Amino acid sequence: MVKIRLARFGSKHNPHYRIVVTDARRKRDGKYIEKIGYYDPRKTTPDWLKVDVERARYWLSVGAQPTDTARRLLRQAGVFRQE
Amino acid sequence: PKKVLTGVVVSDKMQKTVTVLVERQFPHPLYGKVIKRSKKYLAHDPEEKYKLGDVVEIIESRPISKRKRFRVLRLVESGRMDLVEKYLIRRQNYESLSK
Amino acid sequence: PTINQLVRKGREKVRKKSKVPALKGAPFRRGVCTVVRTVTPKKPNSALRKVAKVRLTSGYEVTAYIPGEGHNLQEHSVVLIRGGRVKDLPGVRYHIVRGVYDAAGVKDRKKSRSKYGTKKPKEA
Amino acid sequence: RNLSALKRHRQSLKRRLRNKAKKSAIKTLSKKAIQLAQEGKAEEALKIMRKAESLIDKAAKGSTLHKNAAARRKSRLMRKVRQLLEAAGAPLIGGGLSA
Amino acid sequence: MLTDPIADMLTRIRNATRVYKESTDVPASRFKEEILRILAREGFIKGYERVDVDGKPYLRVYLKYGPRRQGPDPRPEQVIHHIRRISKPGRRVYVGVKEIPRVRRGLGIAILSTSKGVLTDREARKLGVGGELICEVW
Amino acid sequence: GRYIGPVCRLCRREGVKLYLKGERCYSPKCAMERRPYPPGQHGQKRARRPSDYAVRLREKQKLRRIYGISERQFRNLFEEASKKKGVTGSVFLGLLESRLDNVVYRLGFAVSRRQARQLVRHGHITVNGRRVDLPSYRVRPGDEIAVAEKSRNLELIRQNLEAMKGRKVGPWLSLDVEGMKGKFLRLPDREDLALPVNEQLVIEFYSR
RNA sequence: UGUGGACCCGCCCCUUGGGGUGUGUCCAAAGGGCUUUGCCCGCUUCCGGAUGGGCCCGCGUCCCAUCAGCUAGUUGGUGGGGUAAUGGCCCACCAAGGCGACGACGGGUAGCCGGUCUGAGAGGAUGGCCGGCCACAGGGGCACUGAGACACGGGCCCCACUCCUACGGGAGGCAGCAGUUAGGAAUCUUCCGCAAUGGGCGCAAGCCUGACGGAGCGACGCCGCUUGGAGGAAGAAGCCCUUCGGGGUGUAAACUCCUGAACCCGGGACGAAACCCCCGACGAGGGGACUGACGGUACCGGGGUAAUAGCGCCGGCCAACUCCGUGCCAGCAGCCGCGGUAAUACGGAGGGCGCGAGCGUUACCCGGAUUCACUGGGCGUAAAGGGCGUGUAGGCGGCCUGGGGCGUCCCAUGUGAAAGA
RNA sequence: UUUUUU
Ligand SMILES: [Mg+2]
Ligand SMILES: [Mg+2]
Ligand SMILES: [Mg+2]
Ligand SMILES: [Mg+2]
Ligand SMILES: [Mg+2]
Ligand SMILES: [Mg+2]
Ligand SMILES: [Mg+2]
Ligand SMILES: [Mg+2]
Ligand SMILES: [Mg+2]
Ligand SMILES: [Mg+2]
Ligand SMILES: [Mg+2]
Ligand SMILES: [Mg+2]
Ligand SMILES: [Mg+2]
Ligand SMILES: [Mg+2]
Ligand SMILES: [Mg+2]
Ligand SMILES: [Mg+2]
Ligand SMILES: [Mg+2]
Ligand SMILES: [Mg+2]
Ligand SMILES: [Mg+2]
Ligand SMILES: [Mg+2]
Ligand SMILES: [Mg+2]
Ligand SMILES: [Mg+2]
Ligand SMILES: [Mg+2]
Ligand SMILES: [Mg+2]
Ligand SMILES: [Mg+2]
Ligand SMILES: [Mg+2]
Ligand SMILES: [Mg+2]
Ligand SMILES: [Mg+2]
Ligand SMILES: [Mg+2]
Ligand SMILES: [Mg+2]
Ligand SMILES: [Mg+2]
Ligand SMILES: [Mg+2]
Ligand SMILES: [Mg+2]
Ligand SMILES: [Mg+2]
Ligand SMILES: [Mg+2]
Ligand SMILES: [Mg+2]
Ligand SMILES: [Mg+2]
Ligand SMILES: [Mg+2]
Ligand SMILES: [Mg+2]
Ligand SMILES: [Mg+2]
Ligand SMILES: [Mg+2]
Ligand SMILES: [Mg+2]
Ligand SMILES: [Mg+2]
Ligand SMILES: [Mg+2]
Ligand SMILES: [Mg+2]
Ligand SMILES: [Mg+2]
Ligand SMILES: [Mg+2]
Ligand SMILES: [Mg+2]
Ligand SMILES: [Mg+2]
Ligand SMILES: [Mg+2]
Ligand SMILES: [Mg+2]
Ligand SMILES: [Mg+2]
Ligand SMILES: [Mg+2]
Ligand SMILES: [Mg+2]
Ligand SMILES: [Mg+2]
Ligand SMILES: [Mg+2]
Ligand SMILES: [Mg+2]
Ligand SMILES: [Mg+2]
Ligand SMILES: [Mg+2]
Ligand SMILES: [Mg+2]
Ligand SMILES: [Mg+2]
Ligand SMILES: [Mg+2]
Ligand SMILES: [Mg+2]
Ligand SMILES: [Mg+2]
Ligand SMILES: [Mg+2]
Ligand SMILES: [Mg+2]
Ligand SMILES: [Mg+2]
Ligand SMILES: [Mg+2]
Ligand SMILES: [Mg+2]
Ligand SMILES: [Mg+2]
Ligand SMILES: [Mg+2]
Ligand SMILES: [Mg+2]
Ligand SMILES: [Mg+2]
Ligand SMILES: [Mg+2]
Ligand SMILES: [Mg+2]
Ligand SMILES: [Mg+2]
Ligand SMILES: [Mg+2]
Ligand SMILES: [Mg+2]
Ligand SMILES: [Mg+2]
Ligand SMILES: [Mg+2]
Ligand SMILES: [Mg+2]
Ligand SMILES: [Mg+2]
Ligand SMILES: [Mg+2]
Ligand SMILES: [Zn+2]
Repeated sequence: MVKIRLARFGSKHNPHYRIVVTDARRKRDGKYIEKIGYYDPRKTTPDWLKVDVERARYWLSVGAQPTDTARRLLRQAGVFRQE
Repeated sequence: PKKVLTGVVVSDKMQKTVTVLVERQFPHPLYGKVIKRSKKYLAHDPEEKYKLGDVVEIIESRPISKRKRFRVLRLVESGRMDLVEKYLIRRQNYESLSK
Repeated sequence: PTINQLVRKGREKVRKKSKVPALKGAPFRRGVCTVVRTVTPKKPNSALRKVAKVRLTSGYEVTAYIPGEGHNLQEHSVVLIRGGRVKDLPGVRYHIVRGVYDAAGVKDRKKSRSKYGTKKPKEA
Repeated sequence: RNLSALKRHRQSLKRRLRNKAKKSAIKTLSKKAIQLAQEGKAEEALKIMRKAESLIDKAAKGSTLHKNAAARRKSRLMRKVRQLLEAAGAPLIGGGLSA
Repeated sequence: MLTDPIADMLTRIRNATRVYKESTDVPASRFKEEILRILAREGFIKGYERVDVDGKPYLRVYLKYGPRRQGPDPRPEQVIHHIRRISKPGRRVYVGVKEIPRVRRGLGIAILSTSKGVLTDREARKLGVGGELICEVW
Repeated sequence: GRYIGPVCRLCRREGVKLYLKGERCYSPKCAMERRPYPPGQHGQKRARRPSDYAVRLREKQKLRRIYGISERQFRNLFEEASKKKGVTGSVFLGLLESRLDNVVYRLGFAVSRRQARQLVRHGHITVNGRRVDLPSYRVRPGDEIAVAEKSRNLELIRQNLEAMKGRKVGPWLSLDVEGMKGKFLRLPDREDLALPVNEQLVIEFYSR
């Protein structure tokens, strides 16, 4: 099943994640389908999260499954906000 | 697109099969001169239509057997044995340069 | 040669033969001594040069040079071969590291102590 | 030592016999049907070709022939029956095949 | 038979200019004629004109040279200092529009044969077309 | 760690006054005063004509030793200058002049180069309100180079800023003397520096 | 039960086995859970998406011609078997074909790429780490189970080895993480942790995870940083040279003053917000609560001591010179060369130059090397015109017009993953 | 006969 998850691209003690569409079977840092945003947990920059919701909205239509942490971040950019 | 080639039939002797010789022009990757390579393809001729010396268009197809992945599309130019005689003579030269 | 010639045959890269058959192309190779000798050099010079026949971990028996004013190397002592040739001695293609297993460093060596393998003394 | 992935191996031999059994039935019935088609009994060959088909599509319901593999044998059977049934044809039952 | 008429014409000019001939003839050809046109436009030759010799057509190339110079070797400076055939038979040279060289940092020309005609290196670049690199002239 | 030892001995070997000593390179004790010849037993012997490499080598040292930097950081700064757009020559100088430890001296906060280094290294220098204790820190145009109010009562600081009264600063710098502030206005130009170093000589040293 | 799908045959449209239609035949399933009248976790058939993959094709892919001929399922055909699926993939029968100098066959070597190093470039070299594909799991063969394997920690068999053995017979398989041994010039801890990310199973809670995140060791590489700063004699001692006047180490030290690496004391993280609970319909949304290896580490505030320097070189290339010692000796040496009584080349000292927590060395790669020359070389005498001819293949092609538009040139577009640069 | 051509 195709999933939406994070991929660690930061350094030692400085993590930077790439919210990413990939098959669950590939490595967590391995090849992926599409880069759909980034996440800075340490919040070091003014913009530490970006999504491109309408792209993330596409993959949820074709059956991508987000992680608990991915869904948490997607909700923060309002992927599910329906008003 | 299915790959398509244009060459000359050099072999009639098989059944339902003709050997098509497709030349190719391209400059040398370093020395830059125009060189002419060529490669024989095993084509499928279901109706035994095409003969020796015919110039035909060949097209990438679902494999018919080993070594046979192309079918004959149409006859471009019919009956020019000079292209065949060029191939035979070179093949005939290999009886020398042995011992 | 013509362009056509180059297409037909093309240049021939010049293969470079190794000057040090210390196999596995190793930076160093250890071996046990066979003989400890003293040999006469080529024409312009004259001296007694201390060398050693060495049976190598590469499966080789070669001559090595003993640097320094004097050595403790004996017939059966084990050593590490360095590489590099003694010019005025024909056939000696490899040196010997001083400061390695059974070859001590040169005593009273005060100038070039990285080579010849000697430690740092004390000044009272 | 002693991983309980051996539980899988124990089940593997269960399913081994199951798949093996159904297949030996498919084959034995198919050869029995095609025997009669070659032997000209139109009704009996048909009454058997039905059960062969039913047994085939039942084997595909599980993990034995799941793919179009079931269709191949179904296809091959109905052809060879109808073909062999062309020797004083008279397709008596006419159940399995189409008009 | 003559092998490369262009190099032959490029040389016929190269040889004539070294002994400071007033004129020289080259066997007439339309492609050659377009080459000579670029040279007469770019000021390397006085010009040219068709002529027959023993009934066969030729092209008189009127060379130009510099001022008679000072002490020893008063021979003038050449207008054509260098000419070299680039894309010869047996090794053809074709360059795209971005591959066209800058000849002598702009002071020279590169005669390009293009689908849009025989152009100098500059004409070919403002036209945005490449092709067969005929020769250097500077 | 950078070079640490006799300094006004290197005033002599370069043949040019090197103000790394701070004061006393101004007073007639620099040993550039009444001893311009190089150090050593043979310093007073007639020097042989320097090779074309000899000149290029000495010119680099004359520049490198002036800022008090190891060759490691020095070379890397050059290779950075060659890639950036502009004249490799001047850009390299502006990069040296952007060193915090060098700006501290240039701002007159410290008497010498080595002294300005220690002031940074011990955290006495402020850059835009934060402490910066790295002498290699590159100052960008517009940054405020101040003194930590923790150190504003230190007698060494009130000493140098006392002689800075009425003293002028480089055209690419400006300083508030009372509040012990400072600002890096712009990258200095070749003309902004009076350094007795031919930069083309140093570039020519690295083409090899 | 027949939504529908499968199969033979016909028809229609497409055009290789794509879609539709008709008759006939064949094919479906499973329950569990509660807040038990309704909802959640599931089940069956079919169509589509998404993702992952199989097979096929053009092209590119190291050396040896002292490998020149190779080939019997080998080349093709018909029919069949097998597969998810084409195919000599296998089988029967028929035809006698298929491949090669444009490098067949054989031999040697080697995972390949993104990239990396080098270089002005073309190019040469390389493929560690990371990312993509492939191949293998002691050697060889084989299938089973499954959507998927011919399966590293699954099975059967042969072989070599190790262990148990009641001699009949069994048990194994670190190229998983550490760790041992051997070989070797040489390569780490039998560490912490489920807190983060990711994966497996489950309604969930949760369980598993040597993937992973962290720590440890090693100057192995990169980078940042300290061994003080300022004042200080026309200039101590000692050592070194000396024209015996003096010169050198050198503001260097002593010593005056300031700062305060270490270290002590206190505070003390970001990385962590969801899963969950509650409201709202188990949705949007809102609200609330638990959750650390690193680690009391990072960092901040206070206190505060002058507190590691080394290595190479100094005859030329190449930057840095004198004295003494030794006398073709002892030795230096990358190359040219030094030493056989004044050696700036040996060995030490003083001094100097170069780098500096590194400095040298050896090996290896590219460079200089235009010394395999595409860019960019040559063959009268320096290395190099074949003894001469004929002529096959191939390479090359005078002038004019016209068609084509393969090479060639231009525009648009798709592709050129990420990292790197 | 050997090194050194000063
Ligand atoms: Mg995968
Ligand atoms: Mg939505
Ligand atoms: Mg609304
Ligand atoms: Mg609404
Ligand atoms: Mg035929
Ligand atoms: Mg066939
Ligand atoms: Mg067709
Ligand atoms: Mg033959
Ligand atoms: Mg050869
Ligand atoms: Mg012996
Ligand atoms: Mg020493
Ligand atoms: Mg189980
Ligand atoms: Mg049976
Ligand atoms: Mg199966
Ligand atoms: Mg550069
Ligand atoms: Mg630019
Ligand atoms: Mg620049
Ligand atoms: Mg520049
Ligand atoms: Mg300015
Ligand atoms: Mg350079
Ligand atoms: Mg129906
Ligand atoms: Mg029906
Ligand atoms: Mg039941
Ligand atoms: Mg069931
Ligand atoms: Mg699809
Ligand atoms: Mg090939
Ligand atoms: Mg057969
Ligand atoms: Mg077949
Ligand atoms: Mg037949
Ligand atoms: Mg070929
Ligand atoms: Mg191999
Ligand atoms: Mg580069
Ligand atoms: Mg290569
Ligand atoms: Mg390669
Ligand atoms: Mg790898
Ligand atoms: Mg195997
Ligand atoms: Mg093994
Ligand atoms: Mg095996
Ligand atoms: Mg399964
Ligand atoms: Mg496998
Ligand atoms: Mg294992
Ligand atoms: Mg074990
Ligand atoms: Mg060992
Ligand atoms: Mg480790
Ligand atoms: Mg689930
Ligand atoms: Mg466990
Ligand atoms: Mg790790
Ligand atoms: Mg004195
Ligand atoms: Mg001082
Ligand atoms: Mg204090
Ligand atoms: Mg946290
Ligand atoms: Mg928080
Ligand atoms: Mg939890
Ligand atoms: Mg409720
Ligand atoms: Mg919510
Ligand atoms: Mg804690
Ligand atoms: Mg503090
Ligand atoms: Mg001290
Ligand atoms: Mg050097
Ligand atoms: Mg010198
Ligand atoms: Mg030496
Ligand atoms: Mg003596
Ligand atoms: Mg002498
Ligand atoms: Mg002497
Ligand atoms: Mg000496
Ligand atoms: Mg010496
Ligand atoms: Mg010294
Ligand atoms: Mg460092
Ligand atoms: Mg080289
Ligand atoms: Mg080269
Ligand atoms: Mg070059
Ligand atoms: Mg060579
Ligand atoms: Mg050439
Ligand atoms: Mg060229
Ligand atoms: Mg040459
Ligand atoms: Mg000769
Ligand atoms: Mg001759
Ligand atoms: Mg000859
Ligand atoms: Mg022509
Ligand atoms: Mg032609
Ligand atoms: Mg075209
Ligand atoms: Mg990229
Ligand atoms: Mg990027
Ligand atoms: Zn000074």
